Amino acid sequence: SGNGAQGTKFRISLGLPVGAIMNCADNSGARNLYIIAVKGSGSRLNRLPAASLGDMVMATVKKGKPELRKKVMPAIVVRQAKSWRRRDGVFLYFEDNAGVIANPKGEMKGSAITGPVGKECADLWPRVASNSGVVV
Amino acid sequence: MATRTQFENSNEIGVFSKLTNTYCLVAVGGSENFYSAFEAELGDAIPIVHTTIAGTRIIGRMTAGNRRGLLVPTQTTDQELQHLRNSLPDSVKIQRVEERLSALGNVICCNDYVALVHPDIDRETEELISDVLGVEVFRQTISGNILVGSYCSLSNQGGLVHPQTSVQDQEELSSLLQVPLVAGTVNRGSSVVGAGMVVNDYLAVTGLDTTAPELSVIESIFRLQDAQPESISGNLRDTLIETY
Amino acid sequence: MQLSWKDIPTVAPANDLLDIVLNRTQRKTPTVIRPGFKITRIRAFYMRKVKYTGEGFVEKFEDILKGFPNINDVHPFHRDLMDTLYEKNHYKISLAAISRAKSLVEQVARDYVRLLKFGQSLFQCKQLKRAALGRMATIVKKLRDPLAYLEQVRQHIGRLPSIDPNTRTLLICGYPNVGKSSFLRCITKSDVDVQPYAFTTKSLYVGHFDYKYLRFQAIDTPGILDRPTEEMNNIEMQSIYAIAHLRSCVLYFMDLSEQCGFTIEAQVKLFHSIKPLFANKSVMVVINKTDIIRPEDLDEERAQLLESVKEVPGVEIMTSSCQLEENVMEVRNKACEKLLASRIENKLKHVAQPQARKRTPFIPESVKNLKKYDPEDPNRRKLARDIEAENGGAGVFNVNLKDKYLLEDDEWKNDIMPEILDGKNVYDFLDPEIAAKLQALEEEEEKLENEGFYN
Amino acid sequence: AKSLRASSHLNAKSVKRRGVFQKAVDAREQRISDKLKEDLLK
Amino acid sequence: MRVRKRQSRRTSTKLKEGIKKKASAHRKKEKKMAKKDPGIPS
Amino acid sequence: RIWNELYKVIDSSDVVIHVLDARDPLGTRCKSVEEYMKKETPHKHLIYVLNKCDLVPTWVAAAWVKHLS
Amino acid sequence: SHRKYEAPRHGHLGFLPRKRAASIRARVKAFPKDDRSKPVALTSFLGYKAGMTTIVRDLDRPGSKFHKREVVEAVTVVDTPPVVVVGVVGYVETPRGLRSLTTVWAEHLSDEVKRRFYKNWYKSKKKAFTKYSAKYAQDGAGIERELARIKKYASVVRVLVHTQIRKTPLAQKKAHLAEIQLNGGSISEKVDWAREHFEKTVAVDSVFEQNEMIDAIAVTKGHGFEGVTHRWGTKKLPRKTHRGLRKVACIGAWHPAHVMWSVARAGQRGYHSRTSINHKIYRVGKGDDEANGATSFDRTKKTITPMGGFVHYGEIKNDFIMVKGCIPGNRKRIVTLRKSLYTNTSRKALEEVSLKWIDTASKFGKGRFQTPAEKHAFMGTLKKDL
RNA sequence: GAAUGUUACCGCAAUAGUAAUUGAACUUAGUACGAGAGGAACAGUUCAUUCGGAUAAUUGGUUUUUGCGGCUGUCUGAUCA
RNA sequence: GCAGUCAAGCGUUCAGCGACAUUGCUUUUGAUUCUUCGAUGUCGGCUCUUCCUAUCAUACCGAAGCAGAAUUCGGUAA
RNA sequence: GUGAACAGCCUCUAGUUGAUAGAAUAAUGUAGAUAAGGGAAGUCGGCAAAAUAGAUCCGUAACUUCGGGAUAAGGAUUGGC
RNA sequence: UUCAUCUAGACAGCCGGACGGUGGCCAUGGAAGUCGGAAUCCGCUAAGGAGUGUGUAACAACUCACCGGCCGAAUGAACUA
Ligand SMILES: [Mg+2]
Repeated sequence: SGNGAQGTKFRISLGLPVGAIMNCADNSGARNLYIIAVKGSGSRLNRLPAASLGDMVMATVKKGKPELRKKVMPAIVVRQAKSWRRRDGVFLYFEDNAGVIANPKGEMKGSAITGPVGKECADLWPRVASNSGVVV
Repeated sequence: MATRTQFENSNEIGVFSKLTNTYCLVAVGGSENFYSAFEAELGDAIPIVHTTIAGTRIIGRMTAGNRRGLLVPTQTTDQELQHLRNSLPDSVKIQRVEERLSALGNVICCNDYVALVHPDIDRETEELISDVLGVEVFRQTISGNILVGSYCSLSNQGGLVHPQTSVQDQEELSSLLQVPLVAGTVNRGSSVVGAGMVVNDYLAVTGLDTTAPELSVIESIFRLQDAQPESISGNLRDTLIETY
Repeated sequence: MQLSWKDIPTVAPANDLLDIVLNRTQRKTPTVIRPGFKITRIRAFYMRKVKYTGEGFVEKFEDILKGFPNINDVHPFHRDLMDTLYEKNHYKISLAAISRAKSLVEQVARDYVRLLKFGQSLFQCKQLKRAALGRMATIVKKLRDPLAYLEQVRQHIGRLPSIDPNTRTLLICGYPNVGKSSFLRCITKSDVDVQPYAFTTKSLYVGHFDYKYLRFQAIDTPGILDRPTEEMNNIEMQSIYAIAHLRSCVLYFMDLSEQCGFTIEAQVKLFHSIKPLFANKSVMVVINKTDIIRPEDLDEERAQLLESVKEVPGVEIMTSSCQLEENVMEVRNKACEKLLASRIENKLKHVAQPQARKRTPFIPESVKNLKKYDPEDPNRRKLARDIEAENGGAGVFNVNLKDKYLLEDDEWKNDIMPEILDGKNVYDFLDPEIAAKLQALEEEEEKLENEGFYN
Repeated sequence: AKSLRASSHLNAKSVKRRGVFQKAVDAREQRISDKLKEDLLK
Repeated sequence: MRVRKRQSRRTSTKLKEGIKKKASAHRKKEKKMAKKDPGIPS
Repeated sequence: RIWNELYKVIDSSDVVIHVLDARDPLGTRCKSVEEYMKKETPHKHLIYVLNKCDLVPTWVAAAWVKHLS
Repeated sequence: SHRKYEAPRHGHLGFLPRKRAASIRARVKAFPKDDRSKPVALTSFLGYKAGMTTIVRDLDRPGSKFHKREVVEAVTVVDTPPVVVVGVVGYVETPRGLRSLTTVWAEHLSDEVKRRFYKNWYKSKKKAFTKYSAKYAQDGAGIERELARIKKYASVVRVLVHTQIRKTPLAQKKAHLAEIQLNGGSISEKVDWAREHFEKTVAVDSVFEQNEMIDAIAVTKGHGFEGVTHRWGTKKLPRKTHRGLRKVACIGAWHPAHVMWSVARAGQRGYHSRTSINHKIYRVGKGDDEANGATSFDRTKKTITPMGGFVHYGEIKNDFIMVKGCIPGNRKRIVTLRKSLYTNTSRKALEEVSLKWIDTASKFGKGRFQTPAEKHAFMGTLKKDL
């Protein structure tokens, strides 16, 4: 789970390997986030770290405000786009993967989140749920 | 009066709970410490129900309601709705809503008389909310903040908004809601006032991180303590000036 | 950094540091090389060993340098405290010596690596590596005294108080044993000796308290004597500089009883001498041990000294006693009011209203009749928390949500909803007065049957 | 972390076994014995 | 319990010859370097 | 490798000829090497040369050479 | 060379050799410790893997994020018709392991076990145990003498049972015969219970019940000769490497000059005996109980048989055991149900299950209907109907 | 896989190998400890990284079932095929 | 490393040898390091097995100004 | 016939059924393919695969020896009656 | 092997003294033997060292070098093999 995350997180499909680009889902001005590392990722030979819905990752802003360029900041994935097994008994996926930049404490930078927010991420991140207008 | 409380290790009281003037909702996560914390102030005076919404502990943000009724998102299962209804008296209306938005607690900020809604909320949802809650509905944003349900707290005694609210915006919103408003912070400077605490006409619950000045401001604005209907806020002016 | 520099890394003496570095180099790095190996392999091995030793020494020295607060340009109060305690000149000299030793080690390692890159025999490379190690050992040994002194000063600074000068704080001044420690103990929760001997507190003591929802911290000091500051101990200099640097409002304590054998004239002379430090502090005079003197029963000639003290504009006289601690609250309130007024005056250098645009607050009668919960009352509520505790505590007790939820009859409270019946789940069909719709459908079926719809 | 051969964890598990853990298995076996006898009584 | 390796005690006659030569050299070196009563017991 | 080659050529050259860019000769002066040249090897002339003068105004190059001479 | 990189090895060295199982029916290596205080009971049972199905149940687990939620998880359905004891085996503790003293048969072996003693059953004259059965003659002293000998010296008692193959939809007519250890004190009572159970049938309900933790042992799925790439998970070589790419490229080194047993070479995969423990039992369905697939919620008169029957299996008509997860071995394979061998009442096992709904839709294709009635109601009347 | 009278069933085990590893969520906790900053630990719980053994419940991928339906050129006179 | 002092001791017969310590060596105010000067010979990587502790972490302990948190060294530990 | 075409495929006259075969479809290979999410993070190195491919229309830059770049580039359609 | 103490009670074990000039001179907030610097003078003994160590702010108190009282006889120190 790591710092900021509340409670335990059940494993889901990892659809965001390191180096993946996901559209920004917050009004902070960023367009897309380039993932360079995954927080809490496992250590294994030749295995590329991968993120998932609700995971905290460090990503750089490839496009958007110039002030946000050249610096890597933590981010929380709100969409994955890869089917994952929900314990309710249904496989679901989002139209496009997306994430929101956040501080190490999980606080949200943007005042609003655009598009649907995954249920797992909202439950695991109280601030994301508070800043999410649409869940699932 | 105002009482400090915390979730497992989260100061966002409003995320995992929803307190009204006649009923309270809490999450079933972990243990009954949150339930016991609420009981220590409300006891058995009003029902306290352990309930989940869409299988999550964020029922506070997912649901919005008042003394007259409660609203739940479309994602709520029928079992949860039935449990909530059975745990609540018939005097509290319960009905599911169908719209693009799902975060009713973040999309709707309302009290027993006046309600604020997201500007993009559909006409049918607005009409249903008005009919169920018996409250006036207005399209507004708190100083450009579209999430009225998360960045503002409202009650019949008073309301609280995030510190970035402009003075003109505060004046307009106070007149529209017919209640006093004060720009402040909760949980040691947290800007999400609507998620960091819950409040009603006679009880307020906030995170442990809430500093003494913030708790005093909340008490003064929401008129919890006896003989403190913002009257003592005048004395708090010097304290705020010194701290600020 | 500031505010309790407690995280300084412990530094071992020169001998211990050298032993640790040598042991780490011998253990972590390989130690087996043979003459039959190529000269390149031996050269690489010895160069790697020398580089590892140099890197370890450099890392240790860098950690020691970084850990310390960098006394220069930290803060006048903290800088002066460090100067008075650790002899800032010697402290800076020792840290500069450590930095110089680090650079010397770096240069030695680089030069020896360059020399060894041209090694031609196993013995030559071994001798060069031994020479580099010996040079590093001698450099470390030359650091004997500074490391020992720095260990002690690091311990002391880690154990020093951490006061914020920018915050609103109180300060107690007066002769030793006048009651400064007693006042600090009574006003705020703190651990300070209250013995009557000459110098009870040998350093500064800090205690926090809250007034009007504002955080305040009280500072106690050993005190000062009537010396003209030409000759003075570091203990008195600490108090003098704490008064000088800190914006805190200072309170001058006095004892009119036979105790504190510096008479009232001596106390007034000390107050007059320290007056220059009292210009901007908004000082207040506190007469302690009032329980045994009651200055109202004081000679007029002696009260002349109190009047002369009062001649200063911003001073005021307060009465308090250790046994009668009730006056401590009044003194605290007066000091807090003065400090807040001064800060508000220096700072300058709101709610909305409905306006009328019926709605009134609503409280259920049960809440009005509800009784306040008492955690220490044996007859308090059941405490569903305690109910879970008696059933195994958190993570074991299973809460039956059906226990409390309301239903028309408790006789069917522990029932189950089928939720499904061969498709078209029950919840969809759940609706009161099913009999009316069923009867209407039956009437429609009866009409169809006699109409010949089903041939 | 502690392995299976961790003495403290093994002692805690043993104490739990002496707790209601073993009583549950005893009750299960007692219930099974009734059906075993019924298999012949029938 | 997990005993480590033990040094072999085999003669390894190569070492025999090496030590013999070393001792022969050492005796000559000592010889070359050489050139350069308790009373009544109690 | 590049710094080693620089030192090798410096030690193997009786005279060192330093080229400069007329656009920004001062920024390209790289004083670090010149101090070592002056200190350790006084006998090395270390002569400057203003290159790329054809890409700058004539008065600019004239002023540069006047101020650097 | 220290490999410059430390990584875990491929495969488990404790499961070697990776060879085919000795027999289709895996033999139990160990049995639960005999509790002298407890009454006599059967320590295991023999069943046949019928298939798998989906189950949704409200999970009661304090402290978990899924408390009071319906978590969907897989279960295995094993056909387990009542078993009949046809003998008893006595073992005497010797300095060289347990040794079989003698065995007694119950005067009457079923044709199913008679087939087990012959390969060409139809050609055989069927000269069955008749001679030994004649030992039950007027006096029958031999049987009583053997029973007394077992009582005198046997330290543990194991009963001989065989599954009612004829009750199984399996095409084969030969049944499986295996021993099951008897627990409880008074070893004389063990043989007395065995004798009273001679020729009698024991149902699974008298051995296992709902929420009981059991360990399943069976022969794993066989796949024949398999490449080292899948047999051990070896990393594939980049492309078109000489001598192929789906193999371990480096097999040895200068020293030692021999291939180590741990190099994880290619070989037979599957068909190896495996032991799986801590399998939670979710449903114990009676053979004669109609609507076996009906829970307290569904309450629909439907059995657990999937529409069109189980894939590569029949139309289960008798008692069956439902256990969560999966069990090694293919459908139609005999699987032995064994106790946990220890107190496995961890809160995972102590928690009581409550199935909200049982999946009975066709596993043959993308079945969408649970029962034919639902299919007819949805699709309605067809051309052939009228 | 022959050989130990033969076939078959059920077994014991000398011997060889072995394994699981680590982190975090509550409770205990904002309690001991603290002037404040802050922050313990055991027992009971719940998840998670890596590794090992199984199985396709459900989802994805794979198609020579060439199973079904469609499309270009061309041939069987046209259609079907 | 070289150049010196002292001797617990050995001792041309007890003048000479000599252990542990010790002085000179290679900008005192954390300031800088903008030197980084010739390896005549390769090293560095894909799959993968084992072994050593001279132990990075997990496990169990002692000593450290170890109030807590946190950190340093040491003992066993592959 | 299809088709810009002596481009690829089918058929007509004409010429052949010649390449040791039978029974399964284990691992590893020879030749050709498909793939959930990321899209070069693998490798010394985009090594190999893949991607646009014909026709019609809009439109086409730096440079230049003014001849070229050019099918630059960047975009919209293609079936049957 | 070489040196020491010894029924003028050997070593080690238990109890008492361990004084008075005196709290000796410099600094001192506090420095009484035991934070630091020069002295480290003299009386009564069987003995008391301007103090061997623990601890107090300061003494106080405990304790050691020695001596004294109880038992009694070998004991202690440095080296060689
Ligand atoms: Mg005092």
